Amino acid sequence: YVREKVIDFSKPFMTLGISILYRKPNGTNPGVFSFLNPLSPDIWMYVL
Amino acid sequence: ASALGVQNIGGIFIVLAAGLVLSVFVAV
Repeated sequence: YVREKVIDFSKPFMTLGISILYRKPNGTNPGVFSFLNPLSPDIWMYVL
Repeated sequence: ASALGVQNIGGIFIVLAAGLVLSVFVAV
């Protein structure tokens, strides 16, 4: 409507919306090291 | 953030070492 005060517009073809585009890569991780991710290797040496 | 030790866990190993030394000192 701000541009419509300056120049004329016809009837639009279709309404155009704004949406969000983002890919979803995701991924996997084995638990043999990620299961002990709170347990840092300094604490591994402390427990050893 | 993630998890660590040191700040409050880092002094419990002093209690562990002192308890081991005191238990050896009783066991003599």
